[PDB]
Amino acid sequence: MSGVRAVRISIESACEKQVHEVGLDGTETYLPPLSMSQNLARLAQRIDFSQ
Amino acid sequence: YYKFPKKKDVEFLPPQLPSDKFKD
Amino acid sequence: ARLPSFAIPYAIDVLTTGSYPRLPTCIRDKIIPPDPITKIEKQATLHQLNQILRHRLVTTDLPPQLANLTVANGRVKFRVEGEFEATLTVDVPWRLLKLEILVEDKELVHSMQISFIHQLVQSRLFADEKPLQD
Amino acid sequence: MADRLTQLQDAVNSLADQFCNAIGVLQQANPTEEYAQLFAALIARTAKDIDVLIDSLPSEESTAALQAASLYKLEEENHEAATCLEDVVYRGDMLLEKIQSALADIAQSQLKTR
Amino acid sequence: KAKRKEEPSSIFQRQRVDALLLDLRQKFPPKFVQLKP
Amino acid sequence: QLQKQLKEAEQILATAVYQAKEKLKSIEKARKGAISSEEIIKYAHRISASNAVCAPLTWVPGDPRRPYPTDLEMRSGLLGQMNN
Amino acid sequence: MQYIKEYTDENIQEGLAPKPPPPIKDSYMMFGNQFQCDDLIIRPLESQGIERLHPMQFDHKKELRKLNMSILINFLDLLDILIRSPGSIKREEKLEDLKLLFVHVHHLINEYRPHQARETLRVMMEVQKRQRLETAERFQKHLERVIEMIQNCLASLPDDL
Amino acid sequence: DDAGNRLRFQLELEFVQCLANPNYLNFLAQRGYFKDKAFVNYLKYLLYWKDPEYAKYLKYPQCLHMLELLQYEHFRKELVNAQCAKFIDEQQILHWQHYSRKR
Repeated sequence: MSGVRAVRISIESACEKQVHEVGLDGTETYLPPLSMSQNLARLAQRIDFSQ
Repeated sequence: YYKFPKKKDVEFLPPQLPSDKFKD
Repeated sequence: ARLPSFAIPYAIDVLTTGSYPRLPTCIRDKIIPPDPITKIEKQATLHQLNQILRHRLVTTDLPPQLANLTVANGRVKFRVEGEFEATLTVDVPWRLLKLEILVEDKELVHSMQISFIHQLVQSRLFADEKPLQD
Repeated sequence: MADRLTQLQDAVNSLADQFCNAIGVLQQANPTEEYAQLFAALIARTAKDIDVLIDSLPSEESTAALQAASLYKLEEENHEAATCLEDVVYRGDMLLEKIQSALADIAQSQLKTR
Repeated sequence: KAKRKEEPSSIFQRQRVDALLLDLRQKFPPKFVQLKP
Repeated sequence: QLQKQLKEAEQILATAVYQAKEKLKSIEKARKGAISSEEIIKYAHRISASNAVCAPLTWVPGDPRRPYPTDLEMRSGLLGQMNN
Repeated sequence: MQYIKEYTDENIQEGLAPKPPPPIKDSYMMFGNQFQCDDLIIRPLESQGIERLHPMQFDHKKELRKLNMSILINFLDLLDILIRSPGSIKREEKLEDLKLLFVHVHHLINEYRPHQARETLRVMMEVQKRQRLETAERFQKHLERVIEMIQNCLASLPDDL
Repeated sequence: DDAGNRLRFQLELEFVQCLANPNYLNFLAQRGYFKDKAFVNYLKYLLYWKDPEYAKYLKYPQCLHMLELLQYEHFRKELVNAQCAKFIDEQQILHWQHYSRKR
């Protein structure tokens, strides 16, 4: 190691839903349900053009 | 506004307008 | 002579994911009211949102013409014939307060006391009896 | 665990604990029998862990050079297959969007014209 | 709080609209809300 | 009836296309930024020894460590006296 | 005494006047436990740096037997020194040598398991990517079949009506 | 000579780790971190210490997170009180056990 012959392989681990929800001194859980159907039209914003 | 928008009650009329500027 | 710590989760995280996903990312949220999402993503997603809105409108059985039907680009044209009022969106939700009625030959247009009409519209929409007809 | 490094560290810790217990017993009546039984069980567990790390874990043979080459080739092939699948999915999504738009237009026209 | 708030020149006269406004919850019954989704 | 069938099919296809686009974006992000395993292993060995990145070799029940590296290295080490 | 003043004043300029890309830090430093210089291992191997006694076989059983014999010899020497006379200090040297050998064995085990773990992770990622591609192809085929069936039904309905 | 190999890691990485450590969070808003105009600009002009363009000497991580989140005038304005700083410290201290109780 440390400069040995390397191979540029692709590492694709599991990163769907990590510990994202904020916890209070332990006892945490996940909340990501991936509701794409509900998130299709859910972006609360201003219809008035400001960009 | 957002908040809760639970303003039910009744009324739903009144006027909420102002132009008092003609000696009246 | 201390054995080497593996930490399979942390190792796999720091291996390719060069960020801090496996940790509390609510630093700027718990002590600041920052924008969680939909910062600039709405710009490109607006086309798909309008497409989905038009698709759901077309799919939903609209009422009769009654000389009050209208359809154009941008959004759902409520009504523009004659002096009818205009509105648009913003199951399926039902938004309002996009435009108002039109008149001419003043005497100086009506002020914002029209919220009464908006209040009744919101009440009738949240009643979910028959939004299109009323 | 079910890993090479974790099992190796566990076996090394077990061997170190067995060696420390043997050294303590050598350089220090039911308690003596209990200590002897504990030492025998520790020696048996250390022997089993050594056999496991020698058999299950990869030995000095079967290097990973050809394995890494095959992994790179398979990664390139999987990337090509994923690109083709994404192109096909984009084509299908565009076709479905156009069909839905045409259907909605036809429906609106038939409704307004009756 | 100085530029504008509700309405400056928002004159009565046709406020009469008010008068008719006083017809409408009456022409038709407000629906219950109690839903701040 | 045909429009309802086509709408269901289009919703299924849109969900599949969204999943495929997410997968393609993840693959493109993984292929955009990547280095040889040498530097990765070096950084892993440099960050796994001490309690800088995660739980070091001195792990016990309820580690009193923090998200910061330490206190002695920051009070008198090269972390708190970089200029003074 | 912890604030960006010198760097923030040297970089307080517009255009290309600012600092260029940071090159390889190949000078004195104290980042973590090393000097922040690449191609520098922290521990040496068992066959390089000191006398090499084990052959090129590197058998697990042979190495374990050799370590057990060394530990037994160290314990016997310590017991003999404790029994006869404490004028022998070879016990501490043998213990330090055993500790260094254990450190080297742990480093070699960590170096050997990393390559196999990376190969297994790459195989698992390739399998996951193939499964995702198969699922996407099946979903695309299902969508195409549904579209074909919808079109056939629409064409058949227009004939009967 | 000195602009090349005397400040890339001597006063850049150490200073970034000091200004970004949770211990010296409230111990740095006294000398001037975000109040100066040319402070955040010069910091962003030298934010190439942990990106994918200088991955050859990546030893001090979390450098860009400071200039990204704290120097955005949102989090640095607040959290100056005692209760808010204590809550932030309590919420960030539990992030050091993401490998044991993450299930």
